[PDB]
Amino acid sequence: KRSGKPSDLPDYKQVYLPYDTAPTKTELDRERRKFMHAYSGRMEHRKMVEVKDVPQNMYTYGKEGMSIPISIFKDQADPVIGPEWTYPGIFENKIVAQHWYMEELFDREKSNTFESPWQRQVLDNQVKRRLGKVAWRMSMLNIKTIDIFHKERGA
Amino acid sequence: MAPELQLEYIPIIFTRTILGPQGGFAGEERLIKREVAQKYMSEGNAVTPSAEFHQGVWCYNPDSEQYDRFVERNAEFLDFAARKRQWLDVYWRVNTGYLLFGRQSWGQGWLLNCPLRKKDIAQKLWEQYKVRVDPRLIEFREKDRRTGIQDLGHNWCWLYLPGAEELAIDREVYDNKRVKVRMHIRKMSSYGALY
Amino acid sequence: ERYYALPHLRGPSMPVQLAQPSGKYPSGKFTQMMEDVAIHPLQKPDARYKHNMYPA
Amino acid sequence: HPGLVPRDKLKLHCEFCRFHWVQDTLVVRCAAHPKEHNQREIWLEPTWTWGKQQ
Amino acid sequence: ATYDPAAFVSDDIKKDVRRPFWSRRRWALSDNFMVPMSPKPKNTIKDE
Amino acid sequence: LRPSSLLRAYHYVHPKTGRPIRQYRKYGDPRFINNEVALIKGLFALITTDFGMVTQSQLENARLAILRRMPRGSFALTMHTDYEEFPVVQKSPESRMGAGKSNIHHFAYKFTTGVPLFEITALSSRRLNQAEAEGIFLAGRSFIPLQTAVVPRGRVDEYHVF
Amino acid sequence: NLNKRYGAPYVAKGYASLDPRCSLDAYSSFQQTVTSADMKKAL
Amino acid sequence: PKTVNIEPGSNRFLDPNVEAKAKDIFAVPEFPNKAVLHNWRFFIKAGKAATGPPVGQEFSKLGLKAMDFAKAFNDRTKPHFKDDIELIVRIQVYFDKSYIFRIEPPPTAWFLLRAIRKKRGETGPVVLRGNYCAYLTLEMCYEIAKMKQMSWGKVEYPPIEVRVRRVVGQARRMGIAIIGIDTVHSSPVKGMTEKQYLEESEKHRKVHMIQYEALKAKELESAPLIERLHRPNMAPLTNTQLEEGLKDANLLNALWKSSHPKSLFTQDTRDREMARRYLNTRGWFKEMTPEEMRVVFLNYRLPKQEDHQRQLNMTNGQAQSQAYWS
Ligand SMILES: [Zn+2]
Repeated sequence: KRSGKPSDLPDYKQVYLPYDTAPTKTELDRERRKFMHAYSGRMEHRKMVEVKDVPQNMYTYGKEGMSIPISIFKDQADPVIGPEWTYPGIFENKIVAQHWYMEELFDREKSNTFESPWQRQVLDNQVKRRLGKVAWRMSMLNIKTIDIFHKERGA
Repeated sequence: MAPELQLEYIPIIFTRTILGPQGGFAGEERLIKREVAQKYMSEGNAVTPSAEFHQGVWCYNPDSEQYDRFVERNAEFLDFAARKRQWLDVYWRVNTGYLLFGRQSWGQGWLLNCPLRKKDIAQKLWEQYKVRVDPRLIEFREKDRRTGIQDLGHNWCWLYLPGAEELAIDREVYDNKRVKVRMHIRKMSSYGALY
Repeated sequence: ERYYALPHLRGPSMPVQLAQPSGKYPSGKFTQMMEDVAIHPLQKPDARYKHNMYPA
Repeated sequence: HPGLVPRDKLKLHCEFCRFHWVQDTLVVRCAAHPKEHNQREIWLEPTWTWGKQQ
Repeated sequence: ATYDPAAFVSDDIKKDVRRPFWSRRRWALSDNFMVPMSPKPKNTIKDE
Repeated sequence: LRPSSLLRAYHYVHPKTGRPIRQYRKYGDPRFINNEVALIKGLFALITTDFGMVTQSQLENARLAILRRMPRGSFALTMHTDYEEFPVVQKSPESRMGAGKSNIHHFAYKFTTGVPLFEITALSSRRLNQAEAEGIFLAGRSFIPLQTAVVPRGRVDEYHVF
Repeated sequence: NLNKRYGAPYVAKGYASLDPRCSLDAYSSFQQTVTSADMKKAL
Repeated sequence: PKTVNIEPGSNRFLDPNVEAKAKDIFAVPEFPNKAVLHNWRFFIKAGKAATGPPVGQEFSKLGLKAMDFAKAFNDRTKPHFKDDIELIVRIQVYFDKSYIFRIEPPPTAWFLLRAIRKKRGETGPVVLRGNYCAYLTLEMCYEIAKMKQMSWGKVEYPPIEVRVRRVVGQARRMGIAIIGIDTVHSSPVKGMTEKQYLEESEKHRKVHMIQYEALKAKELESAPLIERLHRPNMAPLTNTQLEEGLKDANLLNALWKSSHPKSLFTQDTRDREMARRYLNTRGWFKEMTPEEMRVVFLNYRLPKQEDHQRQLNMTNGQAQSQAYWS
């Protein structure tokens, strides 16, 4: 949809650097050279793919002291980013937040070997959805008969 | 040896684990047909029993997909490749076989007038295929649990081969615990029909 | 004459770690309560809009 | 009303499409789309006899 | 080392249950999509 | 003689003459019950639980109908064709106007029990349900002249499909 | 429509009432022992 | 150079300045217990709300001169706002035609395209588009998540670390590959070795837990009295007990009493053992003395701090002390 999209896109205004030792040019494109790829899909169906619009320097990118242009209010500029351990659960989310195939999660539960104590919570919220996709799948059939893939598909 | 007289079947030590009846499994010695076996010794699934292979042989695991798994055939494995063969010989014998009948059928419903008993399948197993089993294992279908088989043409019914878990026997047979014995009821007049 | 006959049992008759998957799509009787399911009347589940909104 | 050749083919297309025992024949009757979505199981006519329709 | 035919071999005369039309949802799940048995014409099994 | 020097098992070709072999009517009779199950590798396949003789035109009309009810980018239908073909109205007085040329040309398969026909095979991590599957095949099954039931991935457990 | 006229001990009968279990118990007695006193009682 | 605040995760909510006027406009004029007729939702700019088809029409379908609301909107939205901040208005029309509307922060999809500088159509899920779009890092989502609170009366809860997994997932669903995950290496730093980077996370990532739990427990102690009640876990019951325990509820009763953390009212030996004599006839749990049940038949949803506070025998000594006073 067109509405609900930003028209003016402010640019990353670096507030203060996160380091005293300049990351010399030589290594910049030596580590960014590693980021132009990012995995996708988490199982045997692991798919290392490409990322368009790669930023140029990631020592400075987001780790600290850069601004993000979600400028909303009148007196609130592009907020600065505090260091990592200043945000709650970040290196804990790194374990939890990701595309989780249930194939990859139920072997972790039936072996009770969770990398994280919240993957027990990203599991329920994932099954509690798929049950809802059924309790809605059926509270509709109490109206009519809805038949999957019975209408034409494609062009 | 001659081009005319060739061994109708030859001895074979399987390296891989073939599903088919002529197939074997890891390391057992089997006399399988010549034409089949000859496209195994080229294929690598089998090797003629040289004195060396009679102790060990490098069988195959689908895990790494190469001939790494050493399966040594001591007297203990030779008590394992016997019960595991003797088992899946009953399997591949009833599954390959198609046991026939001759029965009387008057009336219209193409209904065998004296329908079949689980006695009368173990009887045509031992008669034709010499497969000696317990007729307590033969489970009939749902259509013929009530009245016996009862109808001409092709019927099948399940034979339960129980003791297959310590033989480590799966994926080399179609169903570890069952087999479809396949009847057929070729109606005949009082001349050739019984009962 | 050859007679083929089963070997003697050394382990459990019905395979457990060797069982082939059931073969019919395992949509259990409880994910789509199609039939054969019996529940106590006190413990009726999932009426979040009908009669679990006012649970007892 | 298209005789849905077996009984089992009957499907309730609309919210108002329900089942009815129209004289021993399970049929689907809808107030809306009155004959458009109507279905009637295949069975003997409501008043048959033993020599005419067996 | 005992196999009891009776555990796994079940010969039960099961009642072929009607597709319940009296309830709407269980009529739709029960709709085993093999009602297209209409291709059962005893057609020519060895010719065309 | 009879089958040898096959044309890759579609039909057998006379050894001393490139003509088709012109078999007997009840050759390759489907009236067995096939013992060997099919190890389908698609996500779902359409096996034939009964037996019959099915044309290629009846099998191609079914594909054109299955290919409508199927999500395009995700699943790619897979139709098997390695099976053997068989002739039709072949004999000479048994043809119309001595045109044995235009009657035999049709090629129909003699399918036994439990041969797989199609495959809703996967090209992604996208998944299917039996309800999502039978819904696809319910279009084509109405053309394939014999009885067929869809089976999920892997070895058909013919205890249940029957 | 059998099992209505005849019992369940019809069609569901493994008429092999010979040796589904006894053969096992035969190999059981084989295991334990027989000795002097086991003959002395027979004495 | 200058780290603004060195604390193991104290930057959780906004600045009290911006969080002062955060809820001055994002407030819910309380539901009048009327019967809503329409729950409309719009995108509207900072204060550029018109009487046109976007707003004035749906009122005019009902005969309301929406030339007024737009002013009552701009009576609250024209100041305070950076230019061109498309807000969401939740207009709610009651059976008396009197509306009540909550203004809300922009949709997080609007936030996400800003924080990455991409216009409409540039972003997409990889399975439709084939490429991860603009990068991000978890450090950024934590600030999109601070202007996105479900309850703009209670900005605190759900917590931040639990609603960032929300904005992260919405991002990934748009192709926004963030760096901390999705990639082989995290954000490279000129500070220290990857090990000297991972050894400084293994402490931080766990210091947060005693921070995160305490905030999860302090919220528990304020939850409705029914939310702290006992709900035994069902992971132990195997699916034949779990089904044979649904036909007769008696088992799910005797279970509850059997495995119930010790309280002043459940220190009845006969009561707790009356159950223990019911299960044994049912062949249920028989080798598990009461203790190893409570540690497995506990409400798993309890924060680990209070997961213990109720655990026998931690609640055995003071058990008979706390009672309904009078
Ligand atoms: Zn309708």
